[PDB]
Order: sequence, then structure tokens, then C-alpha cells
Amino acid sequence: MSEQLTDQVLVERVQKGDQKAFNLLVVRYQHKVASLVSRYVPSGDVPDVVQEAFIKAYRALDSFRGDSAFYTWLYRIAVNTAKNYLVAQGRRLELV
DNA sequence: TGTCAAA
Repeated sequence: MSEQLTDQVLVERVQKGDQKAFNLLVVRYQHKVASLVSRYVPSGDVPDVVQEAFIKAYRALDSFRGDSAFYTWLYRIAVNTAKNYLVAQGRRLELV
């Protein structure tokens, strides 16, 4: 009957191996995830932590189960990417 | 390592 380009069709399109479909999925959340990670890193590291959050999701989205909306899963990766960055530099005297 | 309520 009818269809809309929600995150539901766009996430399934990336599981079909379409990388360009993921680029539109990045543009969809790039401003919303930058507002989430800015809560854990200064503005000078936001664009670098956001770009690492989408690349980690790109190769882990093939394991997405759809147990919740796509942003619920993106939110957990984005906060953990920004928090894993704070311990990647805080271990400078805990690993050597 | 993964990350899955609704945001």
C-alpha cells in the first residue's frame, strides 16, 4: 500500500551491504549523537568521537537484533564510545 | 567484547 524511509528500512538496507544507505543514516543522527557525546568530551573531541561511534556501529549493525528502536541502540554505543575514549587516555599510567 | 525501552 504505502511505505516511508524510516530507520527501519534504512537499517535493513545496510544489512544488504549498501554502504551509501549507511551514509544517509549517519547524516540522520550526526547532530543528535554529537549532542550526546558532548556530555562526556569537550567540543574539540566531539567530531572525532562521533565518527568513531558510527564506524563502530557500521561493523556491528550486522549484529543488530531490532530488540528496540535504532536510536536506543545507537545511544548505548555513542555513550560507551565517548567513555571508552576517556579511559583510553586515563590509562597512560595504568598500563606502563 | 557489546552496546537493543523509550530518547
